[PDB]
Amino acid sequence: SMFDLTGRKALVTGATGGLGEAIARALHAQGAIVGLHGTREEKLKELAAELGERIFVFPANLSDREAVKALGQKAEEEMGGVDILVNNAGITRDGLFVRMSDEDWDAVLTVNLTSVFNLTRELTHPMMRRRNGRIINITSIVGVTGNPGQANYCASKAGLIGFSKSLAQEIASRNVTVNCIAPGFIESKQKDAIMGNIPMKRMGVGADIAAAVVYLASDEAAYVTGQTLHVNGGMAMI
Amino acid sequence: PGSMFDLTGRKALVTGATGGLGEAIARALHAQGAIVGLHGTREEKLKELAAELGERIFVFPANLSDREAVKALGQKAEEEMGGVDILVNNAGITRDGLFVRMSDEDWDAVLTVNLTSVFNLTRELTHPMMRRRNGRIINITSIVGVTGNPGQANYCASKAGLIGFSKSLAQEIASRNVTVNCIAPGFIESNEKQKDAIMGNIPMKRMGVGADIAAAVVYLASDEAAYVTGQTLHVNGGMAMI
Amino acid sequence: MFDLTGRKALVTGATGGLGEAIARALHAQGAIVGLHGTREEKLKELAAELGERIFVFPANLSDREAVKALGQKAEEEMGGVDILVNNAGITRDGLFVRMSDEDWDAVLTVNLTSVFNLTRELTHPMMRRRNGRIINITSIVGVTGNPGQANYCASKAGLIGFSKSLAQEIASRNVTVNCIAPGFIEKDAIMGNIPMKRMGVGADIAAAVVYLASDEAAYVTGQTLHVNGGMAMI
Amino acid sequence: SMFDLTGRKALVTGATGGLGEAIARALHAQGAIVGLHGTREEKLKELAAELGERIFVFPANLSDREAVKALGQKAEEEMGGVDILVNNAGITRDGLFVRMSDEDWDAVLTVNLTSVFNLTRELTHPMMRRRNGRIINITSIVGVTGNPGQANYCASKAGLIGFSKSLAQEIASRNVTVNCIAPGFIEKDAIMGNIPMKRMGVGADIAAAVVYLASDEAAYVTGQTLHVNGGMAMI
Repeated sequence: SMFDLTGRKALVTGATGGLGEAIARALHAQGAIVGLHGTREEKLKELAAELGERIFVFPANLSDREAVKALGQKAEEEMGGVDILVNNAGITRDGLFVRMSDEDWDAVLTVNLTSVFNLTRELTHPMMRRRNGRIINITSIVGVTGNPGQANYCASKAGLIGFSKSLAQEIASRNVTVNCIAPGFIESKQKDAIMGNIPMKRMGVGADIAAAVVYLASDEAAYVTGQTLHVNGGMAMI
Repeated sequence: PGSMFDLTGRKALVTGATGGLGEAIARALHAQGAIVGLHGTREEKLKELAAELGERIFVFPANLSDREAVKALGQKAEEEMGGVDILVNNAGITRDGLFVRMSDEDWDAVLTVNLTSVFNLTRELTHPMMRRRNGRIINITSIVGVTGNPGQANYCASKAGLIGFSKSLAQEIASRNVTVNCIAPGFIESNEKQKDAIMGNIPMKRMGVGADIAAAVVYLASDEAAYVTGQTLHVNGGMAMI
Repeated sequence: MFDLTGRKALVTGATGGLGEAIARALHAQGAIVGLHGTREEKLKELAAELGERIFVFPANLSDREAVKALGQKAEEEMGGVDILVNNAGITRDGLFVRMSDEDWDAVLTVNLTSVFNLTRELTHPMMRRRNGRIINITSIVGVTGNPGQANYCASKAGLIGFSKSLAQEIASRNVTVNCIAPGFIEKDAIMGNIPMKRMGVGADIAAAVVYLASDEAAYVTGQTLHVNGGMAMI
Repeated sequence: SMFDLTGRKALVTGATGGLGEAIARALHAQGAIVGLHGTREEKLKELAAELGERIFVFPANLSDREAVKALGQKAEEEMGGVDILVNNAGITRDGLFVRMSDEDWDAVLTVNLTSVFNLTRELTHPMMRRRNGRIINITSIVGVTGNPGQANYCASKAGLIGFSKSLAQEIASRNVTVNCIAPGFIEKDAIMGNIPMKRMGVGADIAAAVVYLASDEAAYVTGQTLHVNGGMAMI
């Protein structure tokens, strides 16, 4: 069958979150062996139990650089080699830029970009040694449009794309692709305002993003690298 | 049915289905359980591909230069397949050469087939799709529509226009659960100085194959891609990164 | 800086809001400006006003032979066009499902094919002079898409694709080709999507044309300059 | 005259480097009062000497967070309000991603993005108060294209653009614009082969783009990325 991920090992960060969970479900549904990263092992273990077999659980605080490294090493070790890394864990520290503290900036950049750097660095050379890999970075519509109140988040998510393109160029000839998915507004006055800019006039759901992950993760998407797949109900058209 | 990216019973029309990409697209769509309308110009080669795949296939010869034939194509496909769910606008032509040497005919031919024939074919099938509250319009553009490419002023205009067309249309028909998206192939296997030089620009250091494009078509055609519209999916070995 | 003294500029749609503002800025920067339009009276008016360094070139841009005659006329009479501003554009707005062949055809013909032809008239001369500026006024909508404008969007998106291709061809000849994408130029529905919360004026686009036309933008080619109050951010 | 910057106060970071010098010279030629930032005072005083009038000199280590903040406060103070901030100073720590140290990554992200965030934060509220401002960020072609050996640099430069867009959205109604210039290759045959113009950019190519975005005439331009690259990438 097509887009079959049977036997592929996938690590999904922020897997307890709505998107992470959906992504983890789709990969699992496609035969993947899925490592669920989160901060709280209890919640991860529940997801693990609800999904069933072919699941690993890997708690780690992604703001802790040594724990990010240990996470990559542990997932790589216990899964017997990670083939698919889904960098999905992200944080926001929303707020107007002029009120934006160093910590709100630093926290978002550290988790959303630097932790991704480090986790990816743990797994990239292993994937190239195996001459097969998928790095799939969950960015946001907002990394390409901008969004007020999100100078930090936008910088990190845009940075994540730039990071991805560079890495893509570097490791492409070794059969590791690196791509981004840019969710629009996903179910997780204000709503109507956002909805007004969505041609489809519905929120996204985790499964919208999860299917794009499976697509990118698949053997069939081996010729796709350095790309940003916009899954956003037409909210921004690239 | 209900499995991931399943297209069982979905009716797809593929233009330029005898070509490299078109054939791969038709095969992948067919493999995914789709009923496939094979468009081409050489009715023979069409019937021959129809025979290889066997069942769930229609053959639809048409000259896409001929605006009335394009209109007939869409109507015939809409009728005989019992409604088209998936339109893959894949057929395209080139009339390459420097702009300073580029005749009115070279320009007109490329724009009419690559853009206008797409507008017309799409116009035939769009409302039917909207009435069905389900459709996929998948337009095969080119990396070159986004990058530019010397010797292809006409082709680049047509392929860039195709994208702008798709974005406008995606916006109009999104509330009707008809998506419209483009796939931008990079250089797809279809002298050693030329190939060497193109490959030097492809991070992956290999040519694409039809199946690379076909799989992107299956993805966008899928129910799972219901929240994707107005987008351009670059399948190019990293040759341009958007 | 950004001096265009003695540069010959041909501005299509020069009688309209943008075209007029463009012509004015170019003239203000020392350019000799060829004013294209269909309204001969409005052309004479602007010419009489700007005074010196003006040529007037009426042409129906739907008429292909007339487009070529325009390019030839401006090249011959201006003594070599240095700057072509393709600004003239039409809409035939309407939902795609009701969109006639003629509404599509007319928009693509004028917005894309007439640009193709005018540009072809002037390209080899510019290249022969190893100096030129082709500046194409596209639209935000060519990048974003817009409902009601499947034709216009296609033409303006296509205008950009054309420009990139041409830019790569002729860059070594010191002829640059660039697009400017105005946002909304003189509905609170529209301004709701514009961070700046005001409309663009012709002078906003005119200044962008002067920048791209300038010797100082000699290293800028194949690009799209978005002048849209933040309405879309590329 | 058009694109006049007379009486505009500009702060240019990395003003002693290739681009920075060219930018500061173009701003000065257009009548701007230019604050020259750099790491070494000797270099800065040299540039200031030759430019003569309407110059300030602000040395600062941009990798030092408190120096960055002090820089912004000092410039805003001594210049009587900064109208134009040109974030131009950036560093590289190039190398294979598999060999990329935390230090190589951190250093580039801190200088190229975080120091920009802090410098910009120092000057944004003032500009917004005045209802006038230009934040002009020097990114790189490579922030849009990617480039091997620069995972860190490309992340920083792409992130710079995303930052700029978000900020542009936030402060646009206060008529403070924020834009990026993406220089291509500024003054090997492999590189040149991908440049349609078949020449390197010079500092002036970038400075002129800075003058344009800084101008009142570019008041309707925000959240944008102006690519100045001889056609090397066409967006």
